[PDB]
Amino acid sequence: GSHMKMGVKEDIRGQIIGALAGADFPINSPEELMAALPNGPDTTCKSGDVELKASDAGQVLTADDFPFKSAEEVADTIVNKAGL
Repeated sequence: GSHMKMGVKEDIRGQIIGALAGADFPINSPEELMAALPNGPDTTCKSGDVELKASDAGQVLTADDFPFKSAEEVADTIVNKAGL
């Protein structure tokens, strides 16, 4: 449970939440939610050196993950599995 955390956990996740905004339902699986991303070809919320996004991190999310509990849960979920 204990973790130092750099700080951007919320910062990148911030980019993820907005990055998710626009998709079909509030996060139609990485396919769609990632499709919504403002950048188009899956935006990367990288900072300083660390990189996080639906493509790089979302990989952890399986098919059943489709009906995600809104972008809010996706942001916290992805960062957790991805590292943050």
